[PDB]
Amino acid sequence: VNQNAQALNTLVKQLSSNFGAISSVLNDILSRLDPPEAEVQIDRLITGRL
Amino acid sequence: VNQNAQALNTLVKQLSSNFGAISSVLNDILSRLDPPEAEVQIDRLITGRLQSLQTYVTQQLIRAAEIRASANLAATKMSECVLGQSKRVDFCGKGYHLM
Amino acid sequence: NNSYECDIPIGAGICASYQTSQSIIAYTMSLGAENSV
Amino acid sequence: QCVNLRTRTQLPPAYTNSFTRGVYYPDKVFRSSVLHSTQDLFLPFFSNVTWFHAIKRFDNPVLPFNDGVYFASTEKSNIIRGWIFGTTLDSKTQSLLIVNNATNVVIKVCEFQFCNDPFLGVYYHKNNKSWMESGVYSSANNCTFEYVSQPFLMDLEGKQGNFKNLREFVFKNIDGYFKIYSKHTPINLVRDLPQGFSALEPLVDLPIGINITRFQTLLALSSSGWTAGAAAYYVGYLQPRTFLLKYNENGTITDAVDCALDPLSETKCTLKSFTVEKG
Amino acid sequence: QYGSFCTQLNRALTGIAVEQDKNTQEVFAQVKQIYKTPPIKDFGGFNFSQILPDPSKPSKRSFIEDLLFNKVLICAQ
Amino acid sequence: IYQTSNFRVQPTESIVRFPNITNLCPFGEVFNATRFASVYAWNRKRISNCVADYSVLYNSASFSTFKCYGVSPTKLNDLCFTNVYADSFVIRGDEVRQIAPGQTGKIADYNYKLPDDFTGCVIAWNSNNLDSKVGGNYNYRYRLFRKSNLKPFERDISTEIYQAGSKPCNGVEGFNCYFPLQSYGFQPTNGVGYQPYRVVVLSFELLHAPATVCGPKKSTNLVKNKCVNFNFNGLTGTGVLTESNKKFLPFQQFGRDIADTTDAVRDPQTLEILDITPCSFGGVSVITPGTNTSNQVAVLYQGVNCTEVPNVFQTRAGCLIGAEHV
Ligand SMILES: *[C@@H]1O[C@H](CO)[C@@H](O[C@@H]2O[C@H](CO)[C@@H](O)[C@H](O)[C@H]2NC(C)=O)[C@H](O)[C@H]1NC(C)=O
Ligand SMILES: *[C@@H]1O[C@H](CO)[C@@H](O)[C@H](O)[C@H]1NC(C)=O
Ligand SMILES: *[C@@H]1O[C@H](CO)[C@@H](O)[C@H](O)[C@H]1NC(C)=O
Ligand SMILES: *[C@@H]1O[C@H](CO)[C@@H](O)[C@H](O)[C@H]1NC(C)=O
Ligand SMILES: *[C@@H]1O[C@H](CO)[C@@H](O)[C@H](O)[C@H]1NC(C)=O
Ligand SMILES: *[C@@H]1O[C@H](CO)[C@@H](O)[C@H](O)[C@H]1NC(C)=O
Ligand SMILES: *[C@@H]1O[C@H](CO)[C@@H](O)[C@H](O)[C@H]1NC(C)=O
Ligand SMILES: *[C@@H]1O[C@H](CO)[C@@H](O)[C@H](O)[C@H]1NC(C)=O
Ligand SMILES: *[C@@H]1O[C@H](CO)[C@@H](O)[C@H](O)[C@H]1NC(C)=O
Ligand SMILES: *[C@@H]1O[C@H](CO)[C@@H](O)[C@H](O)[C@H]1NC(C)=O
Ligand SMILES: *[C@@H]1O[C@H](CO)[C@@H](O)[C@H](O)[C@H]1NC(C)=O
Repeated sequence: VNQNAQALNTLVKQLSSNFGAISSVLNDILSRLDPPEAEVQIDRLITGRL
Repeated sequence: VNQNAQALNTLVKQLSSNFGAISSVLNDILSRLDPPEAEVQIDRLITGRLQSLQTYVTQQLIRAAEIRASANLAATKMSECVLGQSKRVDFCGKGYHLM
Repeated sequence: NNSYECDIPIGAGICASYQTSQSIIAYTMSLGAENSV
Repeated sequence: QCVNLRTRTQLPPAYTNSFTRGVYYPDKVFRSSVLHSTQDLFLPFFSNVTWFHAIKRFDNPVLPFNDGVYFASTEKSNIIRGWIFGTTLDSKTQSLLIVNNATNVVIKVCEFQFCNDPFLGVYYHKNNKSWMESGVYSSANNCTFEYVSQPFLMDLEGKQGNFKNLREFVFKNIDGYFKIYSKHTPINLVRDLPQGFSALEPLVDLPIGINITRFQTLLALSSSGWTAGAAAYYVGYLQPRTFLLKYNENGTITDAVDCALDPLSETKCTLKSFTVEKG
Repeated sequence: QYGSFCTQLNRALTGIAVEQDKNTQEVFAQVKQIYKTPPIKDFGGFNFSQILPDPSKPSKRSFIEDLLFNKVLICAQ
Repeated sequence: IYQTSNFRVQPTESIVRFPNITNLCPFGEVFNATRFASVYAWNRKRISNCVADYSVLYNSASFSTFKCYGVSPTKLNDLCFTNVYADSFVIRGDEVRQIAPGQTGKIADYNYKLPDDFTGCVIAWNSNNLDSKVGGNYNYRYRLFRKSNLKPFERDISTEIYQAGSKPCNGVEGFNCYFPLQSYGFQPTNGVGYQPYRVVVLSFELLHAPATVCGPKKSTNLVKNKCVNFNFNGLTGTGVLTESNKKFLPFQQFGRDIADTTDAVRDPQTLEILDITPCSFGGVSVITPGTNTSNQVAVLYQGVNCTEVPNVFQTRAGCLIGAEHV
């Protein structure tokens, strides 16, 4: 059990890393920058989470 | 033993590839470019080395999980052939087992 | 046309070896010896 | 300022198998007791060569230049004394002139005016052990680079039974640079190209950056009438290929193996080993 | 900036090492204590002077064990 | 037992040994040249066997535009160069943005190109005061047309008449034929961008040969058996320098010798085959009983002699401190 419980936590914290981007919230970056220079930031988060 | 040596040798040969960067030495690129645009080159090396290290770890995981089965089989054979006589055909030798 | 135990497997039941001058010869595999009961 | 020569032994070119010649150190860096595979310009194993003689028999043709050249020369008293490199050889393009002067090798980068049959004129019509050389060269108005070499001296006379003089030079003109690699070693065989393996240490590199597509050799040469011993030289053409070199613990190239010659060589290049198990 | 990967890698490698140690411990240590053969051996005419331990050795290996050990950079990595 | 906070030994001092200084590189006469030739007849110069200080040039405001691509100019004085390739010419200002590699243009493709991996630095400076002619500096010519765009760093000087069609060109001028050269219009009345501009470019290679062009050296000594920072000829590293029995040829430097690392290497100013060895490192571990029971712990240094680290008992796996052997 514990070992399995050691995995999920290490996944959830991954949702709080810059991954080379400027932030860690999709809503914030979406509402702080226009799209055409926002795909170039969202792609890094997509790659890291994949 | 040969497989274990080959894995490490292939892992260590990876430290001499451009990976799309302009060189293969961190000290050289650090001492040849200003830090405003050094990350744009260092990140490629970081990504490549992460990929290689993850592949090596996965291979080691699979091979160790395989060898666990051989360890268990050896344990069973030692507990059956040695400390007694086993009637399973073609387990403890080819024929009629004695000891 | 003969039959021998396989040394270097090629595939589809055909495999080769080195034998007598000396050359590499390929042939159909032999399923061991044969006998009746 | 020259006299044309046509007293030559007109024969079709001869051919010989270049067994294991044309391997040299690739880079300036040093390794030891390792195996290294690299691709570059080299002379493939078991290849034909162009054979010329020198004694009547004064073989002085003009050969095309491309992708560098490999020059081998067996002789006594080193009758060959110079090389000329260029494109048009008419004082219309930069030309390279190498002469092993009695002191050292002299290098001349000049838009020099060659004649039809230029040679290193030696006034040795009468055999009186007189090597007086008052020979003169043509116009050399346009010059760019000049170099003087180390004064290395080699034997200029002798009639030894076994051909003690044997030179192997490799000339590579790439990326605006001219690399000359040299080796000399005695041989006790009379005519056959030596069987075995020999390394090739680099000699010199010159940044020149000119265009050359043709060359000719020069030797100690009245125009008609000479008395010199037998000598032979072979010319070979290079080719871009890939070699696997086996270094040693002492830093010397022990052996080399091709990666495109034969299937067994291909397997050796794949496995990075000198021995292959059955399979 | 990449977060927590090396914790995962080190945990995996440590788990592998501990598993190997456990395997080696489990395969061999099947007996609670240690026995010893008597100095005088009369096994009904049988001969065992090739697999039993030989005292005349820096280690406690046997003849066949030594033969097996014979049949099978270091610091650059 | 727990494995945390891997241990390593920090360096102490630095050695900046460099070969002997020779003289000052005469780049000033290039930068203060009397006359500059045409674009197709660019001034090509090789600078070697001297010592150059580019800090003065960088701090000098005499130039106008200055783009370094392969290297950051600020630390330009901390790198040794094998050779210096200086190419100089004069171009129209409006076309100056053809200097960079990967650009598209007339001079940028027909008669002057740069390699993709170019590492040199480009300087462009207006010289309308002295290069412009009141009657027009028409001495500068260029190739308006070229049959095939030339590879980077090759000179085309042919005077062939243009051949824009399959029909043959007869005489001095034929069908679809034009003069190979066209003069540049440079006058004092020319506006901004039409004025002449002196453009120079510097190229160099890295580590392929023992370099000869450097800057300040401050060579100190050759101390041994110390974790020091070596910067002999550009390669910056940390480790200890010892004496090795390894043999070099009279022209061998920078031995790799295993996979990719700079092994035993010679030194400048002398001829000794020194050897480089990395500093000691290891993974420390902590062994503790139940923290509910007590609080004393013990520390194990793995696979490293602890005759130096800042009731010890050195073992095979390493050495253990905080506990006593029984
Ligand atoms: C088991 O067999 C071995 C092999 O013959 C015996 O060892 C020999 O013993 C004799 C008499 O002591 C010696 O002369 C030989 O030199 C021994 N052979 C070797 C290879 O050392 C051994 O004694 C036998 N075990 C018994 C009889 O208990
Ligand atoms: C035996 O071998 C020969 C040689 O190829 C072949 O021609 C012949 O057909 C073979 N015979 C049989 C029965 O396979
Ligand atoms: C060398 O030349 C001869 C005749 O010119 C020819 O017969 C021979 O095949 C050539 N060698 C090779 C390897 O082709
Ligand atoms: C060339 O050799 C001659 C003959 O030994 C010698 O006098 C002369 O100094 C050498 N060098 C030059 C440049 O002529
Ligand atoms: C070199 O000269 C030859 C003959 O003149 C010519 O065909 C070739 O294009 C030239 N190459 C270069 C790079 O100048
Ligand atoms: C390497 O060189 C040393 C000294 O020149 C010599 O003693 C040794 O024999 C050489 N190694 C081999 C394998 O010949
Ligand atoms: C070269 O010119 C610059 C400015 O154009 C000047 O500062 C410098 O003193 C000049 N040097 C020489 C040697 O004329
Ligand atoms: C370097 O210069 C010093 C003193 O100026 C001298 O002692 C030494 O021999 C020189 N070494 C070289 C290689 O020039
Ligand atoms: C610590 O150990 C003592 C000894 O049995 C026990 O009484 C106590 O409950 C333990 N405390 C904890 C927090 O485990
Ligand atoms: C390391 O420790 C061992 C055992 O005390 C000793 O033999 C050896 O000389 C030591 N080496 C160093 C470099 O301290
Ligand atoms: C353990 O035994 C050895 C051998 O006599 C002795 O030297 C050592 O002092 C002993 N250790 C202790 C803690 O008494």
